[PDB]
Amino acid sequence: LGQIYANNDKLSKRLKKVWKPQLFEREFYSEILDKKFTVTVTMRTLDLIDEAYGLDFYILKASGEDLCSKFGMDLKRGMLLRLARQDPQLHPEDPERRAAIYDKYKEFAIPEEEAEWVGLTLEEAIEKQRLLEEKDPVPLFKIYVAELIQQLQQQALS
Amino acid sequence: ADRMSKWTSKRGPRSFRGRKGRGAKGIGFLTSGWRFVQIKEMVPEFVVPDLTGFKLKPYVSYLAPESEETPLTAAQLFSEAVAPAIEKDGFEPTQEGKLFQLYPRNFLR
Amino acid sequence: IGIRLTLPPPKVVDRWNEKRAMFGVYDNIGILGNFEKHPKELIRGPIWLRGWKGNELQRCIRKRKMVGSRMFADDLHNLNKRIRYLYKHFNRHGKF
Amino acid sequence: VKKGFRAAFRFQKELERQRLLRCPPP
Amino acid sequence: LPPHYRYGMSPPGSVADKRKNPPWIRRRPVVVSDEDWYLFCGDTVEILEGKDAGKQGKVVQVIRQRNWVVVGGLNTHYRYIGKTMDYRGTMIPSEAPLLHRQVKLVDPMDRKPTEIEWRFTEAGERVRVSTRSGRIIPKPETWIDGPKDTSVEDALERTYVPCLKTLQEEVMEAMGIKETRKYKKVYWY
Amino acid sequence: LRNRVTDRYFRIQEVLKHARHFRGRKNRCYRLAVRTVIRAF
Amino acid sequence: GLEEFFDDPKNWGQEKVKSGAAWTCQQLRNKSNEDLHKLWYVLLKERNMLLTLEQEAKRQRLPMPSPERLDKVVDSMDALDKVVQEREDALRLLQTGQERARPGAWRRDIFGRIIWHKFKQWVIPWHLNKRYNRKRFFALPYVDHFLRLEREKRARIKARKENLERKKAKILLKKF
Amino acid sequence: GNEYQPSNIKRKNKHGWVRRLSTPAGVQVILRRMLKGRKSLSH
Amino acid sequence: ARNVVYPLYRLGGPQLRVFRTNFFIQLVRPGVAQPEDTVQFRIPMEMTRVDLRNYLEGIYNVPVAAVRTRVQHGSNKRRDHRNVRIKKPDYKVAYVQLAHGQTFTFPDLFP
RNA sequence: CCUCCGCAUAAGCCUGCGUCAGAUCACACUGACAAUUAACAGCCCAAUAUCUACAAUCAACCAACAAGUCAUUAUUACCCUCACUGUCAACCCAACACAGGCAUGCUCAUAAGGAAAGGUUAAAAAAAGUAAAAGGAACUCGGCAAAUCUUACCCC
RNA sequence: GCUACCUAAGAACAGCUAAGAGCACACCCGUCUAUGUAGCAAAAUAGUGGGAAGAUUUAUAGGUAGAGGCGACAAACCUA
RNA sequence: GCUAAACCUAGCCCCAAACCCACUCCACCUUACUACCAGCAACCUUAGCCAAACCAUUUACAUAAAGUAUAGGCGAUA
Ligand SMILES: [Mg+2]
Ligand SMILES: [Mg+2]
Ligand SMILES: [Mg+2]
Ligand SMILES: [Mg+2]
Ligand SMILES: [Mg+2]
Ligand SMILES: [Mg+2]
Ligand SMILES: [Mg+2]
Ligand SMILES: [Mg+2]
Ligand SMILES: [Mg+2]
Ligand SMILES: [Mg+2]
Ligand SMILES: [Mg+2]
Ligand SMILES: [Mg+2]
Ligand SMILES: [Mg+2]
Repeated sequence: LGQIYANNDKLSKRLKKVWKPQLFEREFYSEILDKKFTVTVTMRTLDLIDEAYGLDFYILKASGEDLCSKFGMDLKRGMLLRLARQDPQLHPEDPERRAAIYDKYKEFAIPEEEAEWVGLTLEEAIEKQRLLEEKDPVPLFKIYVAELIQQLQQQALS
Repeated sequence: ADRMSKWTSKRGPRSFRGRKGRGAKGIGFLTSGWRFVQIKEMVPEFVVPDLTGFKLKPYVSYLAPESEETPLTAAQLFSEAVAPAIEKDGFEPTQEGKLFQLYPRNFLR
Repeated sequence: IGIRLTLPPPKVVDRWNEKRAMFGVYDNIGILGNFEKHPKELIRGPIWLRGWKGNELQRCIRKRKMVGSRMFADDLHNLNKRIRYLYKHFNRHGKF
Repeated sequence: VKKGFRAAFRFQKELERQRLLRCPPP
Repeated sequence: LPPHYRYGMSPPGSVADKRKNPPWIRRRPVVVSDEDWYLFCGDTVEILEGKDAGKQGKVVQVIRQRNWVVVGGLNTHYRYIGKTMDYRGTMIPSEAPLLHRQVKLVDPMDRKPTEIEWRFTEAGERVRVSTRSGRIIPKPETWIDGPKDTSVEDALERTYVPCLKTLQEEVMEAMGIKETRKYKKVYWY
Repeated sequence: LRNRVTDRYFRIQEVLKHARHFRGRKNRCYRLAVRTVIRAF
Repeated sequence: GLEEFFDDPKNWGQEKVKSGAAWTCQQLRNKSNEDLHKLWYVLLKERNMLLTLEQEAKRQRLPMPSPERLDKVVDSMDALDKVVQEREDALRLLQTGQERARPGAWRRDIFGRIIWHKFKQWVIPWHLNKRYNRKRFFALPYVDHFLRLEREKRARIKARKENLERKKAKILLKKF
Repeated sequence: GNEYQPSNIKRKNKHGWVRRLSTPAGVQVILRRMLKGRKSLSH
Repeated sequence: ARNVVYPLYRLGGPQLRVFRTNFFIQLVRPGVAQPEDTVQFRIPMEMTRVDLRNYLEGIYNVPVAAVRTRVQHGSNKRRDHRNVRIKKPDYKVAYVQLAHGQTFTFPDLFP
């Protein structure tokens, strides 16, 4: 979003301008995910992918600020998770294949707890945290009982 | 057109007036030809005790002595039913299958 | 009738208060204290003008820079407006 | 309630003078 | 009562007080205490200053908000009362209040006025004690029952057997009410 | 207000003293008095 | 009978009636739930009677005989409510471990101030409730500025309070 | 004169709390009212 | 009971009980000179006709033949030193007919 | 003596000439206390399918045109009954106890509902009305206004 | 909530003569005169008029909003 | 001699310091203050007054270096 001078003389009029990227719609197979994702994909994105060879690689390599999308971030996170867990993407009859795939991306592959949080918004993260430490409140009665038991034990000891 | 005065059932037009009500709380539902259906279960019946042979009057003689106050906490309550525990050396895990639920209250008052 | 009848309660003033008894003490600390501290560090006041004389407009500008970041929305706006006005008045309006 | 004193004093003096003029002593 | 309510001699919900201090007055607040307050209704004080400075008397009333003490029969000034018809009415002596510091507590032995401290004795515990003389200056100060009154026995009978059944269920049990139906689960959120 | 005039009455009176014996508002109202008094002078 | 809404016929037109004290908390605390319930109903009728009497007095242009008694009764009732309620709370704590009965969840409404949204109780789940999804519990960016302003306002008030107190103190010091 | 011809239903539909809450501008209006401390925030 | 959350009755669950009633009432002299057997009470606004009937029958053991409630507007036209509208509270009146030809004249209190 | 107005309902307002007590064109102004009761009117109607060509106009002829306002059926589902709200007033919008504005149903002189004249005098000027000798548009921009009415002809 | 226009679903129009017919009530409007012009009124009263089964009037609820709307153009009306 | 006059203290201003507020019960996004039944959802340069004595490019929004280098209808000014 900017302004242009009319015929590129400053003494001519100034007028606002919106320069849009040339958008597309294209499929991308991702080895780590074993699925074809239709994506809005600019030419620049395609070029980037080509440079990094694999789409998966691009997703991994691309720095979070650089990647530029929530969807992309999510994908990256998913990939990381896959790398971590070592979960069956190709199911049985392809363990060797799976292993090979994994070995492609021995680079990257962060611990499983970190890869959960990767590529999240703030609000989402907060929500997740809340979910993690929600629980039911524990009955006080139980606690009291425990205390009593402890006391009894102590008495026995003495 | 005063908007300091409280909005109420008296204030609007015909269709407005019949909708609102005060904090009355409904006895039933309404159907067919606006025929209202008074359900017995929704109506609260007052469980009044028998006061015949009841010595507790509404006031307490001035001669009665004062004592120090004690907020009845849970610990105290537990203690007052800890004898059985002691003997051993009275709790519900869920109270979903129960008429009188202590947490999401059923019992009125 | 602006003028009044009851002449006021007597304005008692102790000229030897702990404030006035020691007014100016330590003030002048440099020229006889091996110049550890400048007299401008003695003065207690609003941070944007501590040892800094300034001018109306200038003061406003200083306030905006020094403090404006942590300033109350309703007051920051006012300050800005003042600055705008002040510039106009000085840079344009008067004589000479 | 204005902030001064001198003016008040002057006023008082004037009042006194007026009083004297009105009901002078024997 | 509004803010800046000036406490008079009359109580705050009287007719006289209302007349004096309605809701729409706006008097100047009076500048004057602490929890440490050694003067009580019934105590015996010496009047140090003012009309009848020197005299001793009982304390009829205390108004701590105003830091005032009212002394029986003393600091008197005279009030006509009744009246209304065109005649004298009856004549009274009315007691004006004394700001504390004009009053001092009297020693029960010496009878000379004193400054007083609040000290913690071995007796258990807190009490007034003279700073100049010695010893404790203590404190100031049948029924027949009615038809709607319990008695001291009936109040302290104490029938509470501690259970985990609530007021309601136990009440129901006592009644003999039977509820075969079970409560349907509802979404609270 | 920082400083406002306490002594203004006196100034008013100074002129009104000289206007006392004029007819009508010229002797009461300071504004009218001043013009008349100056003229007289 | 309707004679319960009035006191003893002997007491009509005395200007003063003897009523000995309200039920204190501790006494109440020591009685049983069954007993307590019974006591409540006794209290209730008395209260009603008192109210009736008051009304009558108002009608007549006459003062109440012993108005303090009504107050005492009210106090007693309050005490009773507190005791039973306390007990209930304790029971709840013992069983489930919940403060309050009626639940909520600290929900941030449209205006951004966090409400204790007390839950309303009904038949269908929330995701297919027409009138509850339209109830929105989120701010959006325009609200933040207003919140800030509100905060500022609050702070100003606080400052005013504090300064005023200080001034008062100073004045007092000057006086004494 | 006499341009006002009161009808409650109309009023409530026009200026009511619900209508203000429906639009962001309306929300802002309410917020403004709150900030001023006004006693009646909507109609 | 007034100012309490009422439990939900989905279809075939239990009878709603009220142990310990929160609302309380007051019988009054009718100004407009009502007939025999009609007793007039001032009632909290939340109380129903049915509730009133129940309430009388249980606690006072009175045979109620009919109940007719009616809300009464309390006056707003009244102003202060501030010129702020003081409002008298709106309240509910009942007209309760006694059964079996019981009859009731309101007593002369304050004789 | 007026009635170019009345009773209702709708909308609107919301205790705004009811009892007692009180004070200060003439004495609906404050404080307390009463008051409006449901059958009228609001507040409706369990699903899925499936049906609804032939107006209304005393609806009969006629007669049209601008082409219209009042419907089920099949199967499944079902016993619990009258809750809650409005119901006052001399009334609303017009800054006012303001000649204005204000939907519908009855009543079309009223069985409702009101009072044009504080008291005197009877000057001018002004306003509204009635009166008129003889003449009768001579008035005047023009028969404007008025009281009896009706002829002919242009322009647009 | 005025008015401009529209959408939904209502309502009113006597009597006499015989169809965006005539006379003429109720309603709608506002020709001309007079009064009023700090008024009964920030456009009224008295008369006199145009319309009054229709391109009519009108109660209710809704809709279009300003660089715009709406307009049987009068550059009207859009709450004095 | 009437009308009137007069009267300090409510509180407030500017700093400093320190990061605030927010469930007795019940009600409150439906026409808010309403006990009780089957579908949407937020982000998108500021402008113009004004100054240039008109007006079109254009016109600001700790100390010192420094009003320096630069920009600019090479001017206003930045
Ligand atoms: Mg009626
Ligand atoms: Mg008559
Ligand atoms: Mg008359
Ligand atoms: Mg006259
Ligand atoms: Mg003639
Ligand atoms: Mg001629
Ligand atoms: Mg003519
Ligand atoms: Mg016609
Ligand atoms: Mg015609
Ligand atoms: Mg038109
Ligand atoms: Mg034209
Ligand atoms: Mg210019
Ligand atoms: Mg120009």
